[PDB]
Amino acid sequence: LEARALPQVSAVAKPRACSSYPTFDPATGEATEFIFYADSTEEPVAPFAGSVVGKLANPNLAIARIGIAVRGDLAKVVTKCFPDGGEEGLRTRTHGDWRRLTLAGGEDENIILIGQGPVAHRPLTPHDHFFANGTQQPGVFMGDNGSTTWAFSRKDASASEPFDQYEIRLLKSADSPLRNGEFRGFVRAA
Repeated sequence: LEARALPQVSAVAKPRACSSYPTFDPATGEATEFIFYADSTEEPVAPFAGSVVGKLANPNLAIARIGIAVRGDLAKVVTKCFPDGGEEGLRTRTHGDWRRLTLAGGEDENIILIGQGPVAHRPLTPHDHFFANGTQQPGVFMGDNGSTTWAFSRKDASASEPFDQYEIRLLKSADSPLRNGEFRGFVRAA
């Protein structure tokens, strides 16, 4: 289990709507609370390791960022799809409200921002996964621009953040450059 090679998949974008998520509620038009999970990681990651609110190195980018906890039983922040906004965007319950999730965009630090201001950026999009023979890999995988492969950077507990976590960013392509200590994986919503 020391190093599992990444499954070669093709990601097909689903509609940015609550009906693309496995907790779809036709009664309310939204999807009930779900978690972002690490998936198919190159190094072993504890199962059920889910969403956590991490701090930004640049505090002026947004409120915070979404990471993946190391411990599988650490407290998880919940995310919902809200039909609000004409379109349909994801929102995480943190800092006293449901706050929008966005992607910073770009190559080096395409991260999931929480509560970003009126700045240009990219939408966090759900995807289907298909293997080379057309068989579907089960799950809803997050990404953008044809890419659903994320880089995981372990950041151990500090005085400000008393928990271990993986800092995640979206890779441009499959062969996008990795930084020191980073391994690849997917982010599944369930």
